[PDB]
Amino acid sequence: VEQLPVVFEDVVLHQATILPKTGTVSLEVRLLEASRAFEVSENGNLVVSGKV
Amino acid sequence: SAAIYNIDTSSESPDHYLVDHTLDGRVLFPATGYLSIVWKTLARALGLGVEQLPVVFEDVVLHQATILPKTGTVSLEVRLLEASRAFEVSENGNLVVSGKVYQWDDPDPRLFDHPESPTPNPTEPLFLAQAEVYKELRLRGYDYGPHFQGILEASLEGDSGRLLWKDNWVSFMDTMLQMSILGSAKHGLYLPTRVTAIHIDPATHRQKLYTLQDKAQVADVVVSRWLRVTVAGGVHISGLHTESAPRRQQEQQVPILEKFCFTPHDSPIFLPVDDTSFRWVESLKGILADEDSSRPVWLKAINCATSGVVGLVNCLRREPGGNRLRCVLLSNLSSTSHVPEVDPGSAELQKVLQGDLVMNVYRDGAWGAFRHFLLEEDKPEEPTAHAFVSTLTRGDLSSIRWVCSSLRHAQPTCPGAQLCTVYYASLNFRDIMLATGKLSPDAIPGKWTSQDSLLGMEFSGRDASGKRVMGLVPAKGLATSVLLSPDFLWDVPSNWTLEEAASVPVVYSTAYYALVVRGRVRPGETLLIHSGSGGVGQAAIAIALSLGCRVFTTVGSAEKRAYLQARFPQLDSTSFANSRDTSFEQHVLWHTGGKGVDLVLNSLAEEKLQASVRCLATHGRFLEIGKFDLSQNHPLGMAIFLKNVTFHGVLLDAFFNESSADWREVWALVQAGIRDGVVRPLKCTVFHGAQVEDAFRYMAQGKHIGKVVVQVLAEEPEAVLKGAKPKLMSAISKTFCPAHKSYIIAGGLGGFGLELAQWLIQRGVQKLVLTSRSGIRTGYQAKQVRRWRRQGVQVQVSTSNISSLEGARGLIAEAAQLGPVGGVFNLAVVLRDGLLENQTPEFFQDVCKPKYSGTLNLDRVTREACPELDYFVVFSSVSCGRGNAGQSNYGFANSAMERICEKRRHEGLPGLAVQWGAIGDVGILVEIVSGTLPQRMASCLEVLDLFLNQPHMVLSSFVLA
Amino acid sequence: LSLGCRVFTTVGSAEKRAYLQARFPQLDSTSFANSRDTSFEQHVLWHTGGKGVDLVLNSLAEEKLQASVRCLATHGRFLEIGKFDLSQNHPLGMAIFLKNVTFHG
Ligand SMILES: NC(=O)C1=CN([C@@H]2O[C@H](COP(=O)(O)OP(=O)(O)OC[C@H]3O[C@@H](n4cnc5c(N)ncnc54)[C@H](OP(=O)(O)O)[C@@H]3O)[C@@H](O)[C@H]2O)C=CC1
Ligand SMILES: NC(=O)C1=CN([C@@H]2O[C@H](COP(=O)(O)OP(=O)(O)OC[C@H]3O[C@@H](n4cnc5c(N)ncnc54)[C@H](OP(=O)(O)O)[C@@H]3O)[C@@H](O)[C@H]2O)C=CC1
Ligand SMILES: NC(=O)C1=CN([C@@H]2O[C@H](COP(=O)(O)OP(=O)(O)OC[C@H]3O[C@@H](n4cnc5c(N)ncnc54)[C@H](OP(=O)(O)O)[C@@H]3O)[C@@H](O)[C@H]2O)C=CC1
Repeated sequence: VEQLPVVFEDVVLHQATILPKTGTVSLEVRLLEASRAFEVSENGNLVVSGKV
Repeated sequence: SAAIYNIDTSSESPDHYLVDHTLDGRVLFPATGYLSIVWKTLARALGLGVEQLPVVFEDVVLHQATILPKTGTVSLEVRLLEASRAFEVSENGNLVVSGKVYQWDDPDPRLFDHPESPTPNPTEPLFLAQAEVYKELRLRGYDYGPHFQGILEASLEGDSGRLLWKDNWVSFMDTMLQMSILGSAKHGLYLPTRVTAIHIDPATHRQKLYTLQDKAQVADVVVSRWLRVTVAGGVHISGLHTESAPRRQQEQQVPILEKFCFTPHDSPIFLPVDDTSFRWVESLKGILADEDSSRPVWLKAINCATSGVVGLVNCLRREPGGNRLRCVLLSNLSSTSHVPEVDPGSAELQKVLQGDLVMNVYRDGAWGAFRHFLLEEDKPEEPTAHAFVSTLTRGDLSSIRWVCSSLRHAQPTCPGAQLCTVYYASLNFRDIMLATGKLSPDAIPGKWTSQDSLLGMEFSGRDASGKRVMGLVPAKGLATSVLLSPDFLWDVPSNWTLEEAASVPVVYSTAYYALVVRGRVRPGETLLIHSGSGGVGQAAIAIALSLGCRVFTTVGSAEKRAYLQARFPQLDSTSFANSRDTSFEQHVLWHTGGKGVDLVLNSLAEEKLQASVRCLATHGRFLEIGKFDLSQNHPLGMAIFLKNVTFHGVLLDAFFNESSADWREVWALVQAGIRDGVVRPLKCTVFHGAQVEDAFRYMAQGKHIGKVVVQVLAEEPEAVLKGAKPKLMSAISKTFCPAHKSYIIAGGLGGFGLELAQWLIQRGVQKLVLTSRSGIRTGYQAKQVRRWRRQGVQVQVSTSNISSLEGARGLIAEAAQLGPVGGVFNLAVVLRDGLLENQTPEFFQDVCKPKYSGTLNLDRVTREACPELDYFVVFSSVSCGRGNAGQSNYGFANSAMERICEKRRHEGLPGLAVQWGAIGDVGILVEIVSGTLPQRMASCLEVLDLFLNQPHMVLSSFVLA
Repeated sequence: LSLGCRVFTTVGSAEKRAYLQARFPQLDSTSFANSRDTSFEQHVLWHTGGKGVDLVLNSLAEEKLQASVRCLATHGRFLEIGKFDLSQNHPLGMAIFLKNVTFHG
């Protein structure tokens, strides 16, 4: 991470993830490198979209 | 995650059918192939089968075409973002297809209900068969194989038909796209690039399928261009967008073009072929019966000089026994009546026999033969006053030449149209893109022919009355003369020069339309102009400063900054930003107090566009005059419209389609700006008309400031010249036909007949008389004829047989009823093949009725009552030139036709015999031959255009292997 | 109707259709489509001969907004009256502007 300068573009936050007091929230990050895009989902629900 | 698909086109591979999806000599992966591959990936993700997964694609974008090599495999990676419902097909890390794919949760069968046609089909009995449909598609450039030949029947309009279902979704939806593009007026290789929506419901697709008597499952397809949908079975393709992919110049069709010209140098059996009843053929068979005494066979024709036994001998040599029989012609082809007329009963025959030549022809005292020579590669250049600049090969500035215009062969005179001599023509950005190939000619609005050159959008010169004018034209502005409506002309003021005025129309009309008509710019409004040093940029600067508007201009260099400072002293140092970077946005937002700019005249692309969107203030107006982001359907965040922002797509070209009062408003604005001094001509870099190529590349390099102008004609010192005629210049000859003349094509309802008729229509023919024995039978013929009639062409389908003299007279009279006969084309043919052994004189008579007797009658009637005839063309075969097995009669008829044409040309009347080889995509050989591939029809038409402007009597075109 | 214009009104009920017809007799049966689905698009594209409408007064959102955009003719004016798609920064395909279309927020 510290060796990789990065650019995010058109980042959209579709919903807010509430971190529970106990337990764990699973976040799925999927990269479309050719599209230069990314997606962050909680339980198959779109949370964050944009390009990276 | 990433589902890999190794597309292999080998015979054993399950995807071998993709070899049959060929688009201009290349095997392309279909867009519907991507649809099916994404469908498979989504079914795998959901753990379903494709047949059980109703799916919806949305905003499908094809970013590149995948090349499937003959040897090897191509890996396509499909990645799904299920949360965002998106997909991504990539090849070797390069994005290929993008869009949204998702399971159709509630499949509605009513979606796959065929929309009602806008009008009922009258020609229900006459439809386009499968062979006709795919011959037309192959003409357009789609070399589809049997696997993708799924259209069995289609209507003439192309709005309905039936698609054959081979349990293959790729082929089915590809034929759906083929049906969609079948009724497309645009010509060329159109490939899909975007689809708005694609709903596939296999559940109702199975129900929609029905089986014919052939026991093959078919589905009714309806293409509604009004609703922009295509519905077939359980597939609904809405919002399909196709762009014209340029055809690769690496075409193997490099035809061999030749000239057929006269070149001076046991017991004999004499065969006289001068008989018109062909009763000697059986006697010739008797000559083939013997072996030893048949060696000196002398086949002599002494009565008719147009006997044409040359092709007979050439073909008979190929047949068995011809070489042993040594069949050699002794043809007395005397071109002029005052000829020696050598007697064959004298010592001349003895000398000919002693020579034992393969052929002997007597031409006005010369004992020679007929030989093929290589045709000169130099294009025929002629002195004309009407020529235009055209790129001979697309994308190559080196192949930029002046070619004869349609105005010299056809002079139009009608109200509302003016022919203006052009002294100066300004190169524009669109012209550079067209010449460099970055812009498709079909992208320009208007009815443009395939051979039409659209270079030039602006001109200055003198109208018919001699008044000094400057004009805005949709295309063809780079011509020595233009034909434009007077509504697109402005008088050049006395203080201006023609060179100075050549830069005003396009640039200032664009700026005025963007700012005043569209942007509605008010005085004192802060305003951003992209590429201010450019033409449209400079005009926008002038207009904005005329209103006292604060102007921020983006420029690409310090020299352009200095030029803009000197040209417009009202611009301070804070009015200039960089156009090659995004930093201009910050600059603007720093110098406007963060509010923004009221207007943004933007010609920049990609993020530089988006930054220009960010520069907008509240109630801002974004005038997009660029095209890259517009053509690519790039996304635009609509939150900018929360600033009360207006977004105008400013296209001036839309003024050439209607030319209503909306254009008159812009014309009045430009005239007022000229009168008020607001409109000031830009700096012009002038290149002489003799060298337009260097101007094109110089402006392509982009260092030019202002405008680049080609000086077609130097401006003589005067106000209104009475003459104002263009000067004569040497230009490449191009065949064009007057609109007031009628043209006859014998057998014009045939394949080559229809194609040549279409080519003539593209060359300015407005009166056509296609004669055929059987009339209109096939759906393709009816479609072509009705399309030409709707185009405004007077096409007459006659049944007059040129074989009979009375029939030819009636045909010529019917043509003269439309207008004076300017050209007669003899393509009528009947074929009676077979070796000389199984040949009968009746077959010779039938084969010579359209070609031999038909050309006799055409020549006679044209000589009698066609004084103004320009073209007398007949289509012979290379079987005449060299010889074909089992086609002796065909060669004889072709040689007779060639003799007729040679005699006609020697006398002085027009005469042309074209020795065509195997003809591709159309004809008799399609419904490797003799070592020659079938020449594709586009190449055939190009070669015909070359031949029609040649002084040689007979020429041949054929492609070797 | 004061300007003598052809009008295509999208309503989501039959009672709304009847009320509009009674209120504006100049509207005909072909003047009404459905505002609860994309279908109105086709209706417009059928009754304009595939040309489209000159002006769109759009208060709908999402796929209905996209369908309304697809209803624009050449030199068409799209007047966004709604705010959901504006507030959400939904992407708008920048190819309708190739039809000399002006988008009004
Ligand atoms: N919508 C419409 O109807 C019309 C649109 N146009 C478009 O408007 C745009 C501007 O018009 P126009 O001023 O005549 O184009 P010009 O050639 O006159 O200049 C446009 C600017 O493009 C910049 N540029 C950057 N790189 C290049 C390059 N390699 N070659 C040429 N130019 C380059 C240059 O400015 P810089 O380097 O300073 O950035 C150039 O000044 C054109 O792209 C043109 O296609 C034109 C007429 C009508
Ligand atoms: N296609 C090829 O491969 C080659 C073609 N050519 C030349 O191309 C020309 C066109 O032939 P092709 O491409 O095969 O097109 P077609 O053979 O398909 O059409 C032939 C046309 O000839 C018409 N025809 C024949 N005789 C007469 C007549 N006496 N009066 C009116 N019409 C007649 C026929 O009319 P009907 O409809 O009544 O039958 C038929 O429509 C021919 O001159 C041929 O020599 C030369 C070499 C190769
Ligand atoms: N941007 C601006 O300047 C202004 C915008 N507006 C916008 O105009 C749009 C409509 O406003 P307006 O016409 O006055 O509202 P109305 O209450 O008069 O009706 C709005 C229409 O929207 C439909 N509709 C859909 N859902 C509902 C719902 N839950 N409740 C009521 N109606 C619904 C109805 O038509 P149908 O049911 O048949 O689909 C209804 O007729 C709004 O989005 C509003 O934001 C209003 C004023 C200013």
